[PDB]
Amino acid sequence: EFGNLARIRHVISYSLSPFEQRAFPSYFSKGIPNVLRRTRERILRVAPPFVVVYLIYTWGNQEFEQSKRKNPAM
Amino acid sequence: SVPETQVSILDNGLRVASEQSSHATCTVGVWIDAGSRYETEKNNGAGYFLEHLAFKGTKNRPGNALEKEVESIGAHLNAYSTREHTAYLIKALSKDLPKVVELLADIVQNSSLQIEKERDVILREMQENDASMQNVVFDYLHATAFQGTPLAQAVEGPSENVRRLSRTDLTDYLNRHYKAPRMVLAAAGGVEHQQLLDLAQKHLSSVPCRFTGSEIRHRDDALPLAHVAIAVEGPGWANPDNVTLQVANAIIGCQSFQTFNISYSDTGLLGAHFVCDAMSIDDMVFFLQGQWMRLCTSATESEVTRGKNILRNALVSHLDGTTPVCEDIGRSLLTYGRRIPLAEWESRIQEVDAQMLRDICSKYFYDQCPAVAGYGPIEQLPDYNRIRSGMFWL
Repeated sequence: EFGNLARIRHVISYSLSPFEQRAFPSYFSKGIPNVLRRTRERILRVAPPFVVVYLIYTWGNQEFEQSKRKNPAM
Repeated sequence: SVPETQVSILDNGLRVASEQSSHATCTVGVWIDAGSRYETEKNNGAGYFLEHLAFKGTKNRPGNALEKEVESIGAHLNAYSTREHTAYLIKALSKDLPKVVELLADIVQNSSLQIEKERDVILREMQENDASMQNVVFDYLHATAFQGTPLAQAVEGPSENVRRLSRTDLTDYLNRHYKAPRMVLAAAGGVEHQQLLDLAQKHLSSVPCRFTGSEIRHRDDALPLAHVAIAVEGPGWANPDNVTLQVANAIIGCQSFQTFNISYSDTGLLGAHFVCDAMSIDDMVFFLQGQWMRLCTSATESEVTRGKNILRNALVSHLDGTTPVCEDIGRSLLTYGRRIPLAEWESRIQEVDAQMLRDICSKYFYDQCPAVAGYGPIEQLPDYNRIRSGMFWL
């Protein structure tokens, strides 16, 4: 429990009372930049698998339809 | 039956307050309305430094000469500095007033500024001043409560300034914050007021703070004990309700659970400092918060009485001695502008009842956001939401 969790030393920690500080300091001021900062650090790892899922899904559909489509000669 | 605390003033504006008593020795001091609150972060250790340099060298006396003489007279020379006041006082045989006063005159004016050594002294001690955990806790209970104001900065100042200080700077602080209208010459004990007034005419005739509910946590788990101070905004020095708050402190009185009402010019810190093994810090806090709350909603005339009486036996008086009294004369002339007699204190104590005590306690303690300062193994010390929620009852 608390008190026996870990041993730190000389780490001072300042803080403020909730009612004393603005609730949403610069919420959209920096929030947008940060959210955008975040998206750029993760978009290349996340997005291209789902892009090729979209291509495979469309391909399958069209292939499937085409497959079913009757060969005029048939 | 009771002393008079006869006080007068002079050309300079310096006040000359005295309270004759039959004790034989006297405590003659100079108070000055100059502390770390009047410093502007470029001279944050000027007052402390001055004191170290002061008492050592002067215009009429070289180096030890003053120290040497006071020893020669048999008097004890002391000085102290707070965030608002500076005091230089001598305890000496009354007959020596003639020199107890001339010496004090040199110490306030004509002083000669050693600077190198005192710098080292202050710095080195500060390197060790960290040993006084309690002082540390109380100089952060100040930093985190008065963030961004001149009341956050300590009396000693940061080592930085201490190293970076020069005679001229000091000279400024000396020439700026040592004005005659901001000075009280206080005497207590076997002194005559007319003789002291004549000596002051002969010598010495030449002379938005804000509380921010916040938290600082210095975690260092190698220390054996933890010191935690929790305070709210004290009314002030002049505020009348201070007395009903002192009675509240007398009701409260884990470990070393002291209580304090530190007052500055229309501000202050009212709260409790306790040292406990880490494992019990939270239980202490819970205990303590419950008590404040007890007074706020559930006082008892009996206990109030207990509190009024203890307060009654705290008032300082000729019995306490010259220094204690002088000190009170100097602070009373600097803060209130007058010496409040003990009969007025007794009247303000006896007008306090349980209803106005819980009203004034609800005014200050109840629901206001506290300042918390912890040092030591303070992991089980609760964070700000739990303390803030403990500042009221459902």
